Amino acid sequence: MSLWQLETNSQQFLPRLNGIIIDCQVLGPQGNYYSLILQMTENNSNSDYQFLLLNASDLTSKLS
Amino acid sequence: LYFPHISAVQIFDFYKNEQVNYQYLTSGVNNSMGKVRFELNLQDPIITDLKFTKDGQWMITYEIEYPPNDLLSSKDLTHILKFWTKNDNETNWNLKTKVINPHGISVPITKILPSPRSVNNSQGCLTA
Amino acid sequence: STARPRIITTTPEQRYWRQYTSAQLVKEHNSVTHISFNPQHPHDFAVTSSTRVQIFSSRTRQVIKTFSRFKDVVYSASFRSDGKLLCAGDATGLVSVYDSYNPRTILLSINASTHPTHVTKFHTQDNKILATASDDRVTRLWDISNAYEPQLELTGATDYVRTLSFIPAAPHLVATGSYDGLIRLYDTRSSGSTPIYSLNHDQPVENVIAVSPTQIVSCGGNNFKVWDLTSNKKLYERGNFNKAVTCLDYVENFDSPMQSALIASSLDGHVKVFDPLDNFQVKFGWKFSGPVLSCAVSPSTAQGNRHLVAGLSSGLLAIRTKKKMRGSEYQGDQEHIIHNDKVRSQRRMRAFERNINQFKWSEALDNAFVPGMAKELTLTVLQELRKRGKVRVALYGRDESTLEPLLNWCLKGIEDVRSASIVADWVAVVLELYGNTLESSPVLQELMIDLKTKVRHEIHKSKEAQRIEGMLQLLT
Amino acid sequence: RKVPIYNAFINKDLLNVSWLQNATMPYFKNLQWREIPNEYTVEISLNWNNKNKSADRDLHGKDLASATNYVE
Amino acid sequence: KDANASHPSHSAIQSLSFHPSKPLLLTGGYDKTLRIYHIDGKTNHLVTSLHLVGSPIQTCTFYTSLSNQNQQNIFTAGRRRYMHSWDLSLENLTHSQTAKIEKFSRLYGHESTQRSFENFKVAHLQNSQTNSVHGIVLLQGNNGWINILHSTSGLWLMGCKIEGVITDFCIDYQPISR
Amino acid sequence: QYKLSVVSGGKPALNNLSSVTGNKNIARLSQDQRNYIIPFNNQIKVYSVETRQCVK
RNA sequence: UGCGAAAGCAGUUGAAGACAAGUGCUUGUCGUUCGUUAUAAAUGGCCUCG
Repeated sequence: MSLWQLETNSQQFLPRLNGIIIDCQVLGPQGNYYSLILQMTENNSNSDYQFLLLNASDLTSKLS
Repeated sequence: LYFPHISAVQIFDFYKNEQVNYQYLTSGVNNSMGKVRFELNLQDPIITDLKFTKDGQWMITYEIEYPPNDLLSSKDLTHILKFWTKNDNETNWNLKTKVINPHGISVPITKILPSPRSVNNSQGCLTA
Repeated sequence: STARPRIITTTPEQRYWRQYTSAQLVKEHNSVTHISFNPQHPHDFAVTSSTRVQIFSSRTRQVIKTFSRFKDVVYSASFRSDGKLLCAGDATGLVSVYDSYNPRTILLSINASTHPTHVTKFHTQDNKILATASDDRVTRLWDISNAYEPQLELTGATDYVRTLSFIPAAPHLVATGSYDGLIRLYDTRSSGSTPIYSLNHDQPVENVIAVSPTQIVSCGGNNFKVWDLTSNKKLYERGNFNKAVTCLDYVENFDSPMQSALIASSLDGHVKVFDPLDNFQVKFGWKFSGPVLSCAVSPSTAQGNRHLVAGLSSGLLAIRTKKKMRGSEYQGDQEHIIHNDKVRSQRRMRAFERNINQFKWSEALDNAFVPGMAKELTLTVLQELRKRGKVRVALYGRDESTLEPLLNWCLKGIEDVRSASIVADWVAVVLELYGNTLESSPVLQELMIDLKTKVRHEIHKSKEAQRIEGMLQLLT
Repeated sequence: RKVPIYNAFINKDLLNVSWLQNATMPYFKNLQWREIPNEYTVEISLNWNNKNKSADRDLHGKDLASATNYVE
Repeated sequence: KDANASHPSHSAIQSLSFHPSKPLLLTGGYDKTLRIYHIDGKTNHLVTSLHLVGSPIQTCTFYTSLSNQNQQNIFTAGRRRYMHSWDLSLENLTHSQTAKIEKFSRLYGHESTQRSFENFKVAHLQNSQTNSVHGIVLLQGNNGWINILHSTSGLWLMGCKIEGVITDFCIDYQPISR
Repeated sequence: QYKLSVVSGGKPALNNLSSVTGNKNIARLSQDQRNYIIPFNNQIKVYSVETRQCVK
């Protein structure tokens, strides 16, 4: 997951997530949390969705 | 309840209806990097059979490693057997033994049966 | 997010004995006959050589005391249980008792006999009584208080007695082994001077040791046998040795994975370790320049670096040793809540591992073939790149100048069974990927000509191996 | 550590004991003094050298959502 | 009466801060402990303590959100490349057995300008186009650089540069209208 | 004697519509922002964010 | 694509519509349909907390 800083075109990264990112959102009055949907494309038989709520402060999984 | 996901095992507690763990049980490009483009054609090791002894303290896992395409050794699958053990208090299985190409080379382990409690106090298994 | 996985690149009993790495060879004037360890800290060990006895510091591994009063050759340096007192024998037959670390004063001197006194040992449970063995074939039992007559005079050996042992937990029992091949057990409680029973070794007895209260190991001739007194028969016997075994020592309850170890000298330059639990079976051995006459290991309670000492007839002494802002330090003992988040840094990664993590496929291959690179480690990086699916990618931007390092290793790796299959894959791609550059480069051409000769040689070996494999089936 | 009592109430058979936790926060407990022994010491769990556990981390600091890696 | 008499500190008192509304005093130092005392002037008992292993405290301060009065928070920093935030909202301060602590350690590409979080201050920024008001964490850089971060999310908002070595800074508010 | 009954849950629900992108997630965070509501294919789970457990 | 063992044994990869480009004709494409078991290439590589 890449946060592009548009002022300077920089970017912050959160790598090695559990699956490919289908959806991203900034969820809060002050952007406290990031809500992500992960896919886990390894399993071709089924689509394995996972909802991940990350704390924007330290990018730790607040709720998986 | 143990689900053999591809190259990983999902431990899921159906009483609470919550996942309790997700563990990688094989080598390979599993979370080292995100595969993109032709890297996405690679197949990680597949956990085919996963079984517990009657005592429940040992876990036997059978894996198939697929070679990359476009090589001379692109057709010689590698069959692996692994014996994992874990104390009840902790949640992470620790690998104790690893057997590469059991039964010979390129011969699958089609069946696995943990032994009954009578023989070796459930610390044996059969592979066929 | 998860931490990035790290790239994945004998017996425990052998691994313990492999820790005696540091080796020192000291030269003595004559054959070192006997070696003894002080039971007490610092556990200095004494070596008998020529006309002197030298005590070596455990930590310093150098001589700290020398007892040169002896006129003729010395035959023993055993300490007492307390370690204050050491006794020594002499060819003249005089037994001299000195205070340990005070060579000048001679606390007690006893004339055991006119013939040589080869063995002098302090009785383990009782400090006052000292045993002496002489070529007179009488193993007299002396007491420090009574220096004019022995307390008891054991007799009945028709040949030289050169081995005295005291059985733990049986202070009344005394064991003697003569060159008759007979090991005799005596009881001091009775009148004595006549064995309780005799054990036949069939070969001259060089050293008798009581490993445990009920088991005695007697090493004589080319074999050592363990005898149980309750059964009065040898339980087990080991004859792996070639020359005649000379000396034997036992240590128990030390920090090794093996609780107990039994070392036996060979007179062939071999001293090998035996564990009493596994039927006295071999686990380790060392080879020396010449025959070994004495072997010793530091006691169980060494309290520091362990020592292995071997004595050679040339006078060489071999030692192997197993070495053993005013508020910054508050640590929050009185506080309600302690919060810890510090995470130790991961173990330092090599150049090849860093390149793979950073997706530098070509540079990772280069780090594989560098001078002074382990062959096993070079195999992993090659296997990793194949597993990642990056073999052609690692070989795209290359020419003859940077292709030869890979081919050089392939020329050597093809011989190895482990790397034979890997070499085939990489060599297949480079030929399929650099066919045209091959024609216009002469140096590359010879790199294949020798490769074709070598790969042909492997084909002959594998065909040959199949043939021995075929006939081996016929035998079974 | 002993926590002093600054007030108490006793009605028929129950006794209400009051003490201060933190600085000035009053806490209360009701006990039946009739059944209490002659000398009785109430035991209370107060923060003292409490290791701080974050709900989003396990004992070793690995994030809960993260998957366990493979180690031989 | 002295504030630290009830529970003495094991180092110099590097920073002091009163709570904006409640009668509390916060202390910090190289002891690595955030001791909070209930200043009444006669007893001054200690409300709570939090030892931060390996995190010397050069400066600590309370923070109360200007819009959401229920939000209370403590920021502490030292000669380290990270900052700690301690949420005291609801019952976290006293009742909770555990402390809700977050570490700010990401500068979003501006690591070179910042060597240490030790010198920082907290202010209020009103996002005019939306009229929303939030807190900002101000830091001192290596070369005249002042790095400004979002107090809650920790995002890098903007940076200010002056010529010469930055020695100190302060914040002033100018009301415009209602 | 025997009887059949569903016990555990199923996959989380998504707005599986091809055109809509960025609005696939349907879960919502309470106004007090103390718990997250997630619809499943067979139930609706309310998780407390602070304790990371399914309160309801 | 079917079967099977992993080796292999058999069998497929058609038609229409629309758009673009070049010169009614040619080629290529399809977030278009019907039917059959049925190279890539926008300089673009994964965080910090010792």
